[PDB]
Amino acid sequence: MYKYITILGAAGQIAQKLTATLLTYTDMHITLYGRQLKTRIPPEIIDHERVTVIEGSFQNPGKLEQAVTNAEVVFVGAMESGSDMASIVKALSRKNIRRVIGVSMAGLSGEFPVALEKWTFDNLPISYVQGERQARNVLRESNLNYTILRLTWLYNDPEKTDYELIPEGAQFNDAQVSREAVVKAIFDILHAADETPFHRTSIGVGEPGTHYDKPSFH
Ligand SMILES: [Cl-]
Ligand SMILES: [Cl-]
Repeated sequence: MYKYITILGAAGQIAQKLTATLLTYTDMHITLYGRQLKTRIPPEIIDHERVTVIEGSFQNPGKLEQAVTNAEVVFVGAMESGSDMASIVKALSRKNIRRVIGVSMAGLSGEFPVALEKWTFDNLPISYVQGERQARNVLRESNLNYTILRLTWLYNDPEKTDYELIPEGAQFNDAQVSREAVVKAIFDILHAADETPFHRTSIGVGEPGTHYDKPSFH
């Protein structure tokens, strides 16, 4: 259980859905961090009592440190850059913050079966994959109590909330997962009384029964 969460990369879709779910179903105090949030995030997610908004980029150490000051857990919505990741890890270090949950992409460790892997890496810019790899590596090299969530291909559907967790090293066969399902997974991890399964682990999140060669048109 946590009370104070800081969400980095707060304008991202999963980050916004997470914020809404935390406001509706918990008593958590939420600090949102990012560039021009008051204009990129809707009024129904921002004007609320338990939301504190701090504007800034990952290259503003002062603003970033303010945002994570007294956080009990930090959610990193986008792990796209080694540089951004190092800045985050440093800020957490300086403020004695230990617990972090971050979102990465499935596939980096060659865990997708052949066809899904080839389709995936032909439908992503190389620079994007490279940056995700570097961010992942920086976080793994830290001493943080991290949980990396390796997400397969995302889509939106409020009626799809089912997910399964795929341990590191296991073949990851699910070609898709809804953002709503990922948010449920994050919610459930935030409510885990025993954190051991999530302690410095990298866990795949997928929609059960989507063993396809590519994500569906859904
Ligand atoms: Cl953002
Ligand atoms: Cl997203």
